[PDB]
Amino acid sequence: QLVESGAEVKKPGSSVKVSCKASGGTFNNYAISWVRQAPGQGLEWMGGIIPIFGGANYAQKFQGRVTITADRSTSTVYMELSGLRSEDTAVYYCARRPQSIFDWNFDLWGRGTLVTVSSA
Amino acid sequence: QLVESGAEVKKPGSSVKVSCKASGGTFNNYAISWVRQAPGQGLEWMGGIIPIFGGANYAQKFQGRVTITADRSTSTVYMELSGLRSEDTAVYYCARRPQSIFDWNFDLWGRGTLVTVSSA
Amino acid sequence: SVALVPHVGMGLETRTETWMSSEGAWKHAQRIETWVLRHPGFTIMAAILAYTIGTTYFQRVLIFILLTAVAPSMT
Amino acid sequence: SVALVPHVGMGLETRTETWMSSEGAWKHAQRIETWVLRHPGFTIMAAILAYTIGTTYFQRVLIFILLTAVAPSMT
Amino acid sequence: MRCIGISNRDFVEGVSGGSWVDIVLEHGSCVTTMAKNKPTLDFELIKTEAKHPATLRKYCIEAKLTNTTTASRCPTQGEPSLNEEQDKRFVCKHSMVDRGWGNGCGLFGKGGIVTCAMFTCKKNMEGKIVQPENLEYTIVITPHSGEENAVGQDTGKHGKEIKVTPQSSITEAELTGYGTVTMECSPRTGLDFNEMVLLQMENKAWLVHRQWFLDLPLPWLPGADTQGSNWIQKETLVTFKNPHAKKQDVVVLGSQEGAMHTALTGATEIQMSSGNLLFTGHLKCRLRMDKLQLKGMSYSMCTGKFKVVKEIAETQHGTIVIRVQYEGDGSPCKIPFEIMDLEKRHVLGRLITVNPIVTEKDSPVNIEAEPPFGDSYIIIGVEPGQLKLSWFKKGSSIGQMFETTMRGAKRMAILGDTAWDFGSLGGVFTSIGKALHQVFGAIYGAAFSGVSWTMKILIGVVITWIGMNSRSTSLSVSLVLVGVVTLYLGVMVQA
Amino acid sequence: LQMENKAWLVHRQWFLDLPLPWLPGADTQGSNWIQKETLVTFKNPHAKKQDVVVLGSQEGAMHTALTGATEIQMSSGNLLFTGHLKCRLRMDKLQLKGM
Amino acid sequence: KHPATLRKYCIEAKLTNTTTASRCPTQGEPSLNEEQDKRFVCKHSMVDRGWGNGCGLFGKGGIVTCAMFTCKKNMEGKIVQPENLEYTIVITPHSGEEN
Ligand SMILES: *[C@@H]1O[C@H](CO)[C@@H](O)[C@H](O)[C@H]1NC(C)=O
Ligand SMILES: *[C@@H]1O[C@H](CO)[C@@H](O)[C@H](O)[C@H]1NC(C)=O
Repeated sequence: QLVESGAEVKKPGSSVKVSCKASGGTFNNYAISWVRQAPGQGLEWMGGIIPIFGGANYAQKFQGRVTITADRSTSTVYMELSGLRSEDTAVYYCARRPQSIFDWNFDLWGRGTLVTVSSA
Repeated sequence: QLVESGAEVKKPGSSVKVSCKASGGTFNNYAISWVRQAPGQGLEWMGGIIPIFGGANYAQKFQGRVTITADRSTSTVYMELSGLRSEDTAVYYCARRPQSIFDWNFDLWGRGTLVTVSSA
Repeated sequence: SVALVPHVGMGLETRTETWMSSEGAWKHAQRIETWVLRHPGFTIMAAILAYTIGTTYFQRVLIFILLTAVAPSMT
Repeated sequence: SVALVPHVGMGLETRTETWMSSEGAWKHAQRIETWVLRHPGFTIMAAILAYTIGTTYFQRVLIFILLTAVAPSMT
Repeated sequence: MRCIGISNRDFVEGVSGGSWVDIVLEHGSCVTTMAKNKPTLDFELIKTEAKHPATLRKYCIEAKLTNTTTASRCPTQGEPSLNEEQDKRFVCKHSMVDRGWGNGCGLFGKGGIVTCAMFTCKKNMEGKIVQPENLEYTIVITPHSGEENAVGQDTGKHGKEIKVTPQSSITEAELTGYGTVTMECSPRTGLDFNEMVLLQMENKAWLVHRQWFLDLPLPWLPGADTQGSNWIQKETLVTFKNPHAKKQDVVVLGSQEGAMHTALTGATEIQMSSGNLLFTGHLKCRLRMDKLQLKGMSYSMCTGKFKVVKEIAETQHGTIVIRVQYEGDGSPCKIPFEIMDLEKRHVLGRLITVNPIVTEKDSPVNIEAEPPFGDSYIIIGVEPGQLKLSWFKKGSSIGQMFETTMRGAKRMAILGDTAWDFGSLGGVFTSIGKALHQVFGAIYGAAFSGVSWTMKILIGVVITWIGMNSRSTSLSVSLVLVGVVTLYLGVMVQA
Repeated sequence: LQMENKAWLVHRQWFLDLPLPWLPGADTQGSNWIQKETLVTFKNPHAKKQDVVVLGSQEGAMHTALTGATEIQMSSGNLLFTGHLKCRLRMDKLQLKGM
Repeated sequence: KHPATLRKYCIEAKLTNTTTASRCPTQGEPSLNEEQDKRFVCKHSMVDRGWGNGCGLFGKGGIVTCAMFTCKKNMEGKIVQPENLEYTIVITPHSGEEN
């Protein structure tokens, strides 16, 4: 029910924008969050959004460098990471959760979009 | 500027409709008359019509047997002949004339549609 | 909508018939008549209010027509 | 036009907001204001007629208001 | 917290001798019913579905004209004849053109001309009707306990939704740990679908008046129509031109989608794409609390220490929600909760979440309470580790009374006499009020049908002035009251 | 005023007071319409979700608004078969033929 | 001749990029980047927010939605200079002679 953009290879200092196409039901009922996982490293929360309400909140690590936006006319959620660097190389996942502030379930997970920061 | 319908071969007792497509200027400015020339015989006047006005008049010989009409949307003039018979065989012409009730100078003609009442 | 400002009293009317003149001649009267037919309850109230407010018979009638014309066209 | 017969006074309204309630709440009044601005001449004549016909200042004011509302509405 | 955080949340207190309370459930509003020794429940009408619709009429909003053709009979000779006039899918018009020796006739008068064009439909504005029988309503009843269920896998464990239909008057909802709640609704009276039309115009739907729908000036088909070509009243969507009386011509009017959208002002949009879903209107229901049970009954008081895991939040409804977590023994116990004064002498607050209980050791229970206006203490737990939380409530009691009066007036405005049984428990006063309201509302609807809010305000001002300038005190008071009510309705109408 | 295939001669103040979104006329890219609010409706049913939709083709409403405007031609040039012309006619050099 | 346009009123539009922004109650109105875009239609409203919605303050939070406004059909209000008019008048001598 969640589909992500294909893996892409960026360069240091560039930006990468990822998407997740929620199939209507996920929008207007739940919320979408973005979690990355550098290879050999644990999961890290970047932020989330309520696509019906739009306001996105960010982990203070990524605050100022990441952007979460939702297209209500296409039922998609986009994640934008600027100022890429070798450390940013990781697979990015989007998962849906209830809009409640106390429930942080991630029953549905995106297939994960690997973002590679290199030249070759 | 006047183009007639293609050749038509019919059968006795039927009805035949002939198409004469005029241009915009000839449709809104001139009248169109239907003259049929029998095989090896002289010209005969069937009728005519002011396409912009549309009131059709027919030769006394053709009352109740010939219907002439115009299609202002497609700028076309049609002649419909009922009770087709052996003597109805002839070539049919549509000619462009002014819409005054005194001048019948046909300065434009089509090419004639051969309404062949026979079997081939 | 744009249909509520129909270019009626703008002058510059020539001797050539205007756009949709025939229908627009009586469309508004037709709609008022239909409104009065479908809503007779308000028409009686307008008559009573005009009679009370109006001092002379002419004032009563003028107020009555004004009320019954505004009521449907008011929105 | 269908636009001249809106669905306002049908008595079906619920708490849920209507199709163009926010838009159409003030559109008629805005149109009347615009028409009065564009046609100061008719407003003066209407005021004179209301003052003449109206015996009292209530009748005069009501007649003037109704005339000013009607003039755009019929158009 | 579904019914918490909804602006249109209303509190209902008490049940009748039979232990029932009738409520009016509206879309976009929730009801929290609470009675002594009864659980506090949240009622929310979330779906209205109309099934098996039937087409009543099919309006034409966009057309095309083709096969235009003209015929003329010159002066004094009668009328022209077109074979197209025999067909009803051609639009025809008669007019006179100037004719003479130059045009093609032998007289010099006004000839007769008729122009016919074939009318075809491009876009439709179908209107459907449903019978009150096929009027399923969906209601979600949530035990207002302080424990909520995360979206997904609820499976009716907490929060039960019941389908209400005219077929069955009794709707039983079994809420785990609370017994059974018996709804007895009246779906046949909530919305008079007999006078309604489900209008569907190009992936938008409206709930319009049947008479207003049938009075639309557009080409239409009967609804029973199958050929779809015998449009009638076609002259509303086609223009006939004879500018100088020299020739006649026909054009079709433009797409009436925007004009129709303008005309639909004042109608509540609905969903008709798949299912005929309505998210507007009310449902009057009688609530049977007979078999309702407090879940936490037969529990011991919690003697351990409590902690607030989320700061107290004040809601739009004058209450406060406190999320506490138990750290003690005897996990299935009831939470000691009190709202006292600054001297801890009197009890000043009441619990919306009546009988809060702890179900698990480390599961947060969020209690909603109604503090008094001013300074008070929220005191949670027994003395050894008792939480002494101080709270302040901004408002005043007179302001709250005024706000309650205004909300009641608004309810009497959106609802009619139905507002008199929103929280009624029998009562001769309630029935007398409802009857008087029915009579007055009949008169008022008769006198103000089809009128906009500006017209209502003008009429109210006029009536108020007539009353103010009336010599008789009785008539003066009557007129002033009627004018005040009419002005209020005009100010509150068109929402 | 030229619509899809039909043209009218209309008052200029009436044309400038029309409640539709407009471009200044010097715009080749558009994308700067003025009264976009008149062609869209913003709906917040209850206070849960806010949406916006367009108001549908205004061609028919515009036709209704054009009643009382004379129809002109603007396809192959701007031809106005309406209106008058005041002329002063001089017959000094005008004589009967064959007197 | 040589008409000059002065407006291009739109009679039929569409919306393609709907965006929404919300702020939790008490935190003031939200803002969108598109709200400064002239090819976008925006509006501010309120929604009910709380712990269930995901705000955490239980009030009415400002919300703004924006959609890209695109015109599909427009009507051109051309104008002409009074010097560019050209009246054609036919004079016929009205003799019995055929025309
Ligand atoms: C309309 O004209 C078309 C030709 O464009 C023709 O095929 C069709 O039969 C006509 N319809 C009628 C009802 O005359
Ligand atoms: C609308 O969204 C599409 C997504 O495919 C994007 O390409 C386009 O630039 C957007 N238009 C705007 C933001 O005006």
